[PDB]
This record gives sequence, structure tokens and C-alpha cells, in this order.
Amino acid sequence: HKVYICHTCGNESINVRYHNLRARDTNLCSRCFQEGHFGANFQSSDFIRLENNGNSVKKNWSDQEMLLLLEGIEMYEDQWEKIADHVGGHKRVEDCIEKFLSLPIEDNYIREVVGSKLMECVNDAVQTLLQGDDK
Amino acid sequence: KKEFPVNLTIKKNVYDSAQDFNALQDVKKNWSDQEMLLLLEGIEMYEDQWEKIADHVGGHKRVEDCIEKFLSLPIEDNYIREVVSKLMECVNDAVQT
Amino acid sequence: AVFDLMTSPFTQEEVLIKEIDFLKNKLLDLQSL
Amino acid sequence: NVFQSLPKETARGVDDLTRMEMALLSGIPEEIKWSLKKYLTYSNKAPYMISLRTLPDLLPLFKTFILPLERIVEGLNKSSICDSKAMDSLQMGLNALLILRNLAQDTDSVQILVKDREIKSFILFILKK
Amino acid sequence: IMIDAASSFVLPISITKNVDVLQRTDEILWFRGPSVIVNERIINSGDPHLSLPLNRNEKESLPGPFVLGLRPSAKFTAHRLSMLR
Amino acid sequence: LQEQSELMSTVMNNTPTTVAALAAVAAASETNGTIPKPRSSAQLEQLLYRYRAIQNHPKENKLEIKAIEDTFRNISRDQDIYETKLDTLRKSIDKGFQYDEDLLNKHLVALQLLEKDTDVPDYFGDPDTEIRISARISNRINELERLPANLGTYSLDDCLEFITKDDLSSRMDTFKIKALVELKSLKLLTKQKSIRQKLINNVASQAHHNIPYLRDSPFTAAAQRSVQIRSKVIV
Amino acid sequence: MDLFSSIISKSNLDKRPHELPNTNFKINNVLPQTDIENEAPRLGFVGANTSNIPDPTLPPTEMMTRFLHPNWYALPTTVWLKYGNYNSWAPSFNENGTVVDSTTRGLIWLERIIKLQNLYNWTPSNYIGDDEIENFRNGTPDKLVSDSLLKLKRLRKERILNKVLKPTTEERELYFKVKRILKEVILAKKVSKVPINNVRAFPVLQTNYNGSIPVVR
Ligand SMILES: [Zn+2]
Repeated sequence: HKVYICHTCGNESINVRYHNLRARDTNLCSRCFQEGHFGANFQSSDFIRLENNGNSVKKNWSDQEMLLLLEGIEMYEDQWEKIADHVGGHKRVEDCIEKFLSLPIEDNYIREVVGSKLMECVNDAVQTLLQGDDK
Repeated sequence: KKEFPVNLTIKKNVYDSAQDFNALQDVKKNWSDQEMLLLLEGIEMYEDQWEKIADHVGGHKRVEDCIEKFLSLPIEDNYIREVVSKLMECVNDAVQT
Repeated sequence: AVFDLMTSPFTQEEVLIKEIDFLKNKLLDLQSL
Repeated sequence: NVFQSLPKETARGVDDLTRMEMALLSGIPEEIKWSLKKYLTYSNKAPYMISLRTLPDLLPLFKTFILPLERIVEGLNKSSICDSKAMDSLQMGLNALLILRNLAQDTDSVQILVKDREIKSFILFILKK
Repeated sequence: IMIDAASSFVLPISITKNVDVLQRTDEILWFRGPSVIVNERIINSGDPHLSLPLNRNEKESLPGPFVLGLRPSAKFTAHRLSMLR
Repeated sequence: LQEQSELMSTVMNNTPTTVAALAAVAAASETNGTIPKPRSSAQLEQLLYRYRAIQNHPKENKLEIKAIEDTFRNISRDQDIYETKLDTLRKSIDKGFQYDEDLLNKHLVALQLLEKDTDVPDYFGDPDTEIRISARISNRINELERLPANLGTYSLDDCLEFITKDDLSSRMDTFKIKALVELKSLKLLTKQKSIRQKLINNVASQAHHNIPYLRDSPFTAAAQRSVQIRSKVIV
Repeated sequence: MDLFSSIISKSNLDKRPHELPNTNFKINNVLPQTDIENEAPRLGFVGANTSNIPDPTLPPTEMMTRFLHPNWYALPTTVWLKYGNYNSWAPSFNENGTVVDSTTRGLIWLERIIKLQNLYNWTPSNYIGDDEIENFRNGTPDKLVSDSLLKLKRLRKERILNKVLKPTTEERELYFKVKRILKEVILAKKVSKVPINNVRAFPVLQTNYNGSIPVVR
């Protein structure tokens, strides 16, 4: 389990952080977000409520983890240790790569635009010929 | 089977573009968010009686228009993903030889 | 381009001498043809 | 403190040459395939490492694959190779025969092959057929 | 335009006697600007008080701000608490 | 030149009597190519209502009032025809049909999928067809990038949490995360293509040392054996 | 530096006198800001590229151009040699490291060669009227629905395969004509289930506000 130091103060976030999407490496507590202590450049639209708790049994991939994975891939372009800790550190490199490859992203558009027995019977006949000497 | 989820609730309507939700848009037929929440609220409880819903919304909406609205609510993704002579030619030659 | 560790009765210098003696001959064979 | 003074040269397991020499000496067939592939690569690329003058207990380790190939050559006048177990022995025998062919252009790995009075029986057998 | 300014400050004197109601560090946190009080988070996007249709000087004293905030009705909440157990 | 958007621009600029589109043959008829019978439900009709209600003051400078009133007559006539046909249509119903359930399911799901432009399964190379795929993805990107950033949910399960005037419910962002997973997954497409190339061109690039039924065939073993033949030493 | 505090959680029903841990404190009232939320930016502003990936509308979208699986490699076979015009006793070919023989390779070579209430009540779903549903309501109601949805699916394929984005005026007109019929049965027949499946959420706008700490240059 990591720790999330709240930006603009020194506090520790309890179980819910508010991730910023334009500095991309800051967080906030709930109380610093309710009152608007996050500087006049940001606008309270670009803060997603993320959690901090350990999720359920693995290979579930909640939308928070998918979002943080794609944030990491936009950040680093490589360096899957620096992706897997940014997911939360409770996932391995060898599973983040197995999940970024197994995503149907353009499969729906492919399905939009684009909508023998003889020798097996011969093999069964030969397997029947290799049973009794009389043939 | 794994499928990318068909997120209908985000998707803006193509044919009419006037039956969307009020956030995706940029008697009276206006359908504010309070009557919309009352409509989903009445459909969760009353289960298609169309007259307790028709005044649970608040009386400005006809039953015809409530059906007109109910025909354009998005469906769950996990329900779209839920509803959706060559034999004898060898034997006759294997019996002989 | 894969290296290796192994045991041998020769030192590491003598192995390099044998590598020179082999690669000069293969170099002459392939540059001649 | 005791886990800091490890010798760096042996902390990868065994070296690869003893790995190849033990893999053939066992009976696991896929590990024999791996060992013969690596012996073939080292015989092509650097034959002096597998010079028979240096490693004397290596030529019977190839005789034990090459000498049962005579039965296969005897039975090869009919469609003998039926399952996938005799064919694997055939391919191992041909690959070991190639390894001894590749080691025989050295003039110091050659006299050991000549003084053996049993490889010449195999050569005479193949030539008679 | 910088990002990494401090924008919170702490005075050295421990005045922690009557302060259990404010936001403590765990001292007292003293920011570089005030707070922002927001009445209701969810806008009610229709409602001709706000939508202003183009058809047809009048005042109206509405009860509270709770008209503009999507509150659920109590019969659903009792129905859901009945569905609880 | 989009006169049905020029009326909207004159309405939203709050100055429509000051110009009034200069209704002559040179201006009011150059944009029409009568008026073209507006398409929307009321978004192009309330504009005509306001346009007639503003043009009641001059009443003679604008000659195009008569065609607009003819279209009002057309709308009233079509409405009366539809009301008579709806009166007859509710009288033309059979007393018993007993409409089947498991086809009503399919018609509802099929209509809902055909509303919002997604592919419906039936249950009833070539760079021509490469651009026709790569022009549907730009559609979805430039449709998701026009959503408002202050998008939020209101599920039917916040009633069990008793949210006060300022309490910050914990299911407010179940649509804005989903509307960014799509928008950033449709921009990381030519990164997973470049990872899949490095995967396939290093799994299929061996193809004869890992797959067992290929490295045990006669011809593959013979080729791998025959590439390793060291050249003959003359003398 | 001129600092500020947090909001005191003193209730509106407290009525106590204002105590102060310091007399060098001052107290102020915070007026809540309230109005139509200032138009928030779009999602293209929130989460644009800060990377070096390309757009997925660039011409390299191939993924298989120079693949060449090793089932498709050229295998070494026999090399037939030609000496001259009158050399018919020479060793004719050469097989150093071949896979197959001369006989099988020769065989492989061989086998290849003006009212008022009738004017505000107005949709585009009633401009057409009905004109057919009266006639078809006398029999079954459901055949026209499937025969129209198949036409919608065919027209949607024909719009995908034509690089057109706006729907035509021929299927829009044909869309509402579907949605009318499915309405009327629900008006008339009261079919025994009419199933309910909703996502149990719907998107609403929420208030935005700038931060209160000023900018630092
Ligand atoms: Zn904080």
C-alpha cells in the first residue's frame, strides 16, 4: 500500500484522492477540494475522484485502473515498471502488458465495415481397416 | 467472450438529436432533469403501469409522451451481451475391399 | 552475439589466440569468395 | 552479511558445457535435442572448444547415438519409421553424425576418431549399403 | 506560470487550545487565499427558471435552493429501504 | 447559405429587427436555393415564430411573410391530417393479437442499437476499405472531444447515502472515467499496433525452436542441420 | 503574506459568543459564488497529447507488410549445372546441403510445368402522418417493423460504405414510422411484460469553480 501526500498542503489522504488531469502528477484530499484550495489555474472540472483502497481479486480491471494505465502510457511511452507503479503497484509488468495487448479497441469498427470431411472419413475407414486381419 | 463495452449512455442520437439527455445537448415537452429522475424513479418502482408514473412525474406529461421517452432509454451493456452424403461413399467401399 | 562461461585448460589469452587463428582463416575464406 | 561475498562465476547455476555434457548423459529426449543443437552450433562456430584432444570422455557419448543407427539403415529398405519415437532417434543420430563430421577437419580431433576401431565399421557399413 | 508554489503556511506558536473545529495538519493550516462555498454541486439543466424558452417583469420566491439540485423523492427512498431488508 | 442558421444567429445575437435579412429577391431568395420546410422538432420552428412576431412591426418591407404563412398552413394541415389519422388508427386495432415477448425484446434492442449508430448482429489490405475504417474513428474522437468536462452521473443508489448540502457522493464519476477510457484508448491505437508488431515478429520469427510439431518434421530438421555444415578444409 | 483559514464547522444553530484563540486574529464572512456554471471546456482540452504518439488517422495502418513467416522461407535444394553442348558424361548436378533429392525436386518441377393548438404540437414524426399504418393495423402489426429495421440496417451499411455522416431524409422519415408503431401497441395491447432494463444512471452537468489561491508568476 502506497501513501498519497495531498498537494498544496502536507496532509495524508485517507481513502479518496482527487487526481488532476493537466498537471497529471498531483492529488488532493476531499476537504481541499470541497473548498477550492487548488490554485486559480485549475477549474474543478479536471479532478477525478480516485480511490486508494486495495481492490478485489485480480483480473477484474476496474475503470480507475484502466484510466491510470492509459495515463501511464501517455506519460512514459516505455518503462513498464513506471507504468505498473502508476497503476498502483499491486499489478506486475507481465500483467499490464498482457492487458494493454488484450484490449478490443477497433474491433467494433472492423465488425462494422466488414460483416475436409472426406479425408476424415477416409481416416476413420483406415482406422477400421487396422482392426481385423480379415480385410 | 470479451467485448469492448457498447457505451450507449454517452452516445449522442443520430436520427432525431432532440431526445438526448440534457447534458449531451449544447403541458410542455421540455423534459428537465427533475422529471427525468422522477421517470427513472417511477420505472424502478411501479414497473410499467403508465398512470402512477404519469403523475409521479408531475402531471405535465401525458402517458403517450412518457412512452415516447421510455422508448429512448439506454439498455444495460450486460444485457446487450446477454440477448445476443459423404459418409456412405467410404463405407460402401470399405465393406467391399 | 551470445557469450558464455565454461571451463577449459587454457587461459583467457590463449582462447583469444585461438579465436584470432580461426577468424583470420574464415575472414580469408569469405573475402576470397 | 554472509550473502554479500558470493562468487560471481558460479551464481548462474552450472556452466553450459557441463550442462550439454550432462543433458546427453541423462535420458530426457527434449533435453537431448537441446544439447545436440548446442553441440552443433559450437562445432560449427568454434570447434576447438569441442576438440576431442581436450575432452576425452566425449566420443563414446556420440558413439552411443551413432551406433544404433545401423539397425535403422538395415530396416530402411521398407517403410519402417512409423511412429514419432523412432524418427526422433533417427534425427539425433544424423545430427551426431554431422557433429563428428564437423570435428574431423582439425588434424588433432581426427587421430582419436581414426584410432577408434568402431567408427570405421560404421563408415564401411554405410558405404556397403 | 508556476505550479509548485507552497500556498499553505503554519505559524510557530502552538495556539491549539480552542481549535478543534478548523482544519489541522496532524498545528493550524493557513492558506494563501480564502475558501469557496458552493451551494449545490449538480445543476438542473432544464427548468425554465434556467433554460429560458423563447415563448410568452415577474418575480418568484422559490423555496430554498433545493429546487435546482435534483433531489430524489421520499417514496423511492422508503421503497429502497424496504428493499434493504 | 444556411438561412435556417442565419435566423438562429440573428436570434442568438439578440438583434433581429435591426437587419431582418433584407427580404428582397436578391437576398431572401439567394439563400433559399417558398422556404425549405424546416427539419427539426421545434428548434427551427420557434425561430420562425419569433421571426414572424418581430416582423409584425414593419409588415411591408418583408415580402417573404406570405411563404412562411403558407408553411404555417402546411404545418396546421399536416397536423390536422395526423390527428384524424390517429383517431382512425386507434379505431383500426384488432381486439386480439397477443404480441410475442421474445420478439418484442429483439425489436427494442435492435431499435436502441440502431438509434446511436452501432452495429447490430442479425439473429433474424485493400486501402479502399482501410480509409473507410480510419474515417469512423475520427468520427468517434471528434464526437467524444465535444462532451462537456463537467459531466457527472446521478445513479439511483445515492438515496442510500443521505447526501447533505455539501457531502461529495462517491459515485459521481462513473461516466467521465468511461468517457476518457474510450477517448484515450482511441489515441493509443498506433502504440499497441507497434507493440503487437514487436510481439509477432519475435514469436513468429523463431517458429522452429518453440513449436514442437514443426521442429520434428523431416525437412525443417534437415534444413537446420544443413545450414550448420562447416566448410571443407582443402589439405 | 496575508494568510487565510479554513471554514469553521460551527453550525448555524450555535448562538454562542465568538471566542478567539488570538486577539491578532480577524474574522471574515465568505459570500458563496452562485450562477449558471461558466461553460466548461471540452474533453479535448482535458487530456490532450503530452506525448510523441501519432494520431490514428495517419497513412501507416498496415501492421503486416514485410512479415515473411519461416514456413515461407526458401529451402536449399539441388543445383542443376550446365557444362556445354556436347558434354553428356559429366556430373550433371550438385547437392551439398540440400533438403530433398534430385528425383523429388525434378518431380516438383514436373508437376508445375392557421390554427393555434395544431401549430405548437409539432414533431417531425407527424409531418408524414401515417398513410399506411391504418391499412396494416387491420392485420398483424409486426411484419412491417422487421421489414423496416432490415431497411434501416441496409441503409446504414450503405452510409458506412459511402463516407457520409449525416443520415438521409429517407430513413429519418422511416425511423419515426418505426417508433410510432411500437408506441401504439404499448398504448393499445398492454403486452404482458414490456421489459425494463436501464443503466440506472444518466449524465447531468455539475458545477465548476476556479481555485481561490491566486496564480504565481
Ligand atoms: Zn489537503
